[PDB]
Amino acid sequence: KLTSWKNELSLQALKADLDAAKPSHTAMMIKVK
Amino acid sequence: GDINKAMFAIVSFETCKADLLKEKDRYHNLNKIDWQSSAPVNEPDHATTTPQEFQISDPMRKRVVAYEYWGFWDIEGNGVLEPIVATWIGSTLIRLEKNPYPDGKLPFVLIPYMPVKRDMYGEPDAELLGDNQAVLGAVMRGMIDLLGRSAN
Amino acid sequence: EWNDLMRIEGKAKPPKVKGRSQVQPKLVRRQAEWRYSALTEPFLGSNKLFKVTPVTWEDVQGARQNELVLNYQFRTKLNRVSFIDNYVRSVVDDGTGIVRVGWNREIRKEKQEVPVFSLFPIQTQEQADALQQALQLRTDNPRGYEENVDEAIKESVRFFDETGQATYAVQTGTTTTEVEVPLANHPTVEMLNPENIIIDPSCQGDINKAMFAIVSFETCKADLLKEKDRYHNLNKIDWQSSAPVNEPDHATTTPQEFQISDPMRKRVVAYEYWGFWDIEGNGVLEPIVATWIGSTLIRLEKNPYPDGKLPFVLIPYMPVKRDMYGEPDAELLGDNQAVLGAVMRGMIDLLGRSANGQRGMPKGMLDALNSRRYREGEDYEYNPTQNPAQMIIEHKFPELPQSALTMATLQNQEAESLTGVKAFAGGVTGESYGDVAAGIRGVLDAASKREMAILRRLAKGMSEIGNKIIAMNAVFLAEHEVVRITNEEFVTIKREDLKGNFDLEVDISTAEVDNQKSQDLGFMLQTIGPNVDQQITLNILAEIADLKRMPKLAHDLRTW
Amino acid sequence: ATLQNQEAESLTGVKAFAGGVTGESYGDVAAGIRGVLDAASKREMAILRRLAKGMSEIGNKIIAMNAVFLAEHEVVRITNEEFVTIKREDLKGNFDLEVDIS
Amino acid sequence: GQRGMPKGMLDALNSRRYREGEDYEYNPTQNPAQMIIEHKFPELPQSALTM
Amino acid sequence: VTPVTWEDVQGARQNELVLNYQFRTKLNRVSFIDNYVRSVVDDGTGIVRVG
Amino acid sequence: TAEVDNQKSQDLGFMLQTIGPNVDQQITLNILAEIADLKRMPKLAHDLRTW
Amino acid sequence: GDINKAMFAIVSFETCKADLLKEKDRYHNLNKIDWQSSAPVNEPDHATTTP
Repeated sequence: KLTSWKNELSLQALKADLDAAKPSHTAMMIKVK
Repeated sequence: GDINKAMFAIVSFETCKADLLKEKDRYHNLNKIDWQSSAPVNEPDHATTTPQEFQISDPMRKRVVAYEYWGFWDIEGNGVLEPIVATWIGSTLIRLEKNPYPDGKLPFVLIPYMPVKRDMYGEPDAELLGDNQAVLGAVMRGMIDLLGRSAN
Repeated sequence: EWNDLMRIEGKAKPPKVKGRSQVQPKLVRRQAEWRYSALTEPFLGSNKLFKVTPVTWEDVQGARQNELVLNYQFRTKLNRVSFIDNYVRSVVDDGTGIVRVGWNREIRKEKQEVPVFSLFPIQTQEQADALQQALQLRTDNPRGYEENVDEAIKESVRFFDETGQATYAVQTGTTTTEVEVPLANHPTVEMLNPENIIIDPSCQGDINKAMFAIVSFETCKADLLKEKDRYHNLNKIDWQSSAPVNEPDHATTTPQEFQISDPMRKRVVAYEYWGFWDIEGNGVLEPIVATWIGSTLIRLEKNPYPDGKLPFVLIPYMPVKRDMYGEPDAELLGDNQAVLGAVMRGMIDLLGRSANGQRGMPKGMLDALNSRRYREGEDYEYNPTQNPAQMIIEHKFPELPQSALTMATLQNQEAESLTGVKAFAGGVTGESYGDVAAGIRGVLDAASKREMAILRRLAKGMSEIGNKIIAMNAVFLAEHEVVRITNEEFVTIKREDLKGNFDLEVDISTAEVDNQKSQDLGFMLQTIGPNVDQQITLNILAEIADLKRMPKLAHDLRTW
Repeated sequence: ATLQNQEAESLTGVKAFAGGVTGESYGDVAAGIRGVLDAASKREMAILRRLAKGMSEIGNKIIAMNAVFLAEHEVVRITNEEFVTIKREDLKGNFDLEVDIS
Repeated sequence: GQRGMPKGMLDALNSRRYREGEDYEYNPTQNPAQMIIEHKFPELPQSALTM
Repeated sequence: VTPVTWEDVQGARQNELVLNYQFRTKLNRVSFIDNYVRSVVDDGTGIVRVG
Repeated sequence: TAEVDNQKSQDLGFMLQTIGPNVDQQITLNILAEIADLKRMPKLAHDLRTW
Repeated sequence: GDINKAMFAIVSFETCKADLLKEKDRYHNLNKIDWQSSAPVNEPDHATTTP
């Protein structure tokens, strides 16, 4: 436990958020390319 | 369509062990990191100009890809969201604390070239000019072929 | 249909043919493309967006205070450039723009040690002198009083304000107390998707006559928990049932498959009902607000805003008589765009389908060896019967007929005549918006006045937004916040006078207006004798200095 | 070829050897007052203002960070004048200052 | 955009070579420059514009 | 940097001096401006990271 | 209209120039009052009137 | 041809019960009215944009 917070984010939550947000960015990057 | 309304933002960058050791107190679990596993070549997702086969001999100066998470989280679980920052390399979380900057917002600024209504991003001028460029190229190719293929 | 015409989609797209082109020039996009930059510039030419002017002689302090507060709020809490761009683009593209005005407030409770002071009667002249200096510092400079006077003398001044008798306080101990620190207290202005908001159809063309208005937006649990007392029945809500994918009616750019892992931060669609209802059943209609998520009613109360009207503003691009909505320019230009695209496709097909670069050779002109010599690229000898100059044919592009160019020119001219927009002309109407600046003896071509009318239509909505925000600030903002922003004494507005906008007038401020006002002030100072009255001259000089953005000089001249 | 070039110039609004002088007229009192520019200049002016807004945001962020991180002696060395202190409570809301491109 | 070709000017192989887009050989009796016709838009009369 | 009120002149001058010194010394202004403008024009959107 | 106010201001200035400034102070103060009113300066006009 | 010389003028408008109840003294026999009988759809003569 890195911090003393009552509720800690943990790495799985961040990875899930990144995986969820990835599809829109991947589709968007095609236009820039 | 509003950057301020965004819940989170994630950015990936290249860093070395010396940069992390500059502020020893900020980062933890540096020993558990496996430097070879996290490399620019190992992660296709990261986009950089660094050559794939380039590698620095010195372990201290070797570059590894890292991720940061800037966003709002309910730290105490009572329904109150506050800004936080989290940094992880590979599968190890090295840094976790609150937002250090006084402003309390994500340190990102977006500027659109041609705004799109109710949208974050902008558009360049190539969208309107691609077809014209294609037609002009075709006409020029036709003229040059006409001149070149003739006998002189 | 208008958006499809703008973006070349739906019926606007040309049919797909294997051997022919599918190109279409963008006429409506181009006409709106100059219109955007023509309209946007007046609202961003100066650092100050809003101008507040007194109606009578007594209103100067209130006008200055409200102008300062409004300008600070718009400069700090909002991204002015993006808001202006979205506003103008929506008005031009859709023909009607709906603006939602609201208030955002969030307070956090904190515990801090607070010293305890025991009063003591004022003794000797030193205490009286210190108290007098503190009062003088508070009157002259609030910020210096807050920063330098210190807590004990501040308590003494507070007791002097409460009770006429002067007292001296000495610290005894520290006691923890609960203090509320508000993170955000600022109005919010947001453009609305036309599909989201539904207005009463029986309004008879007037927004004020509308009985009710319904708007749907995206919200999360944290936003509702920001104001716990406002909302009820939060536990009964099922978040999964009310989702953007679940409701096709709501129009949003959020991806269907995107869902935030944390339940607190997940977004759910909610509805609000702004209208008039007979609450007591005696035939008296009063404004109300009602919010429900899914099938659960969470909030029900009266209208909080002092104005008592629906917080929506509508601006039409091209008005329709006895109608609420407006019309864009695509209606007139769809046919011309279609004809121009057809002509261009015809020309491109004509050029593309022709054979180019091929060479034709008559039979028998050259035998095998001479034909080979010609093919490699060296000298040859031909039969005199056939002349290579004429018989050898090299194909070329066919000549374009004049009809296509003439019809394209006719369509372009008709489009420019109907719309009133030319490619590289016009757009300078914004420099002449100022009344005193350029309205007097200001001559502009016929094409400029239509843009002038559109600019006035936009400025009316901007003035309405400013008036609404001023009305909300009159109640929601506290005294200390306004004192901090303005560094001057506070002016109070009675609650009964809030319904009717007296003493104030809000209009868009431009650079040329300030210059013309400075010239008028200089002329007025020249006309009046400088030695007639020193106070009038000092006030005029301070007013001139303020328009030039030198506040220290103006303050020095005023208190001279 | 001429038709394609003209269509591209009309859509984009940029010509080969014309324009580009919008930046000299950005100053409000400098040239915004009684300043007349052709239709093509105002699009460039709008884009320039869009860039200047981001520059102002960057400057405000950097000022906010300097308000906390920089010490007194460093600022005294840079400015060679008496130090002015800003309270931490006022840091959240940008009062007393306005940043713009010079 | 339509193209009309006279009968008998090109045999099978030369016609295919012309259609694909390469060099060909034609019978000297008929001249492809005049015989091959590419249709175009008709010219607009001046009466319509005048009226 | 310009003052909003009459008391803000000293703070505005101090902040302007410090910001100008920092941007002149610690950064290559020309390269940053060129990259910023080029990216904004080419991609249509520019993201700046401040730290 | 805007030009009406400007022309009325010019006419008032012409009348003030034609009449001697020192013949009557009340007339001059009043004329200055309507001149200030047409320029949208209520405070200046009120100060001139009650002077 | 003169509006002032007109003897009478008749205008039809849409109203609700609340508007009539705003000033109770002016209007009488409000109970006898049937709202369903008098409707915009019922009267073709009245021209309005209401659905």
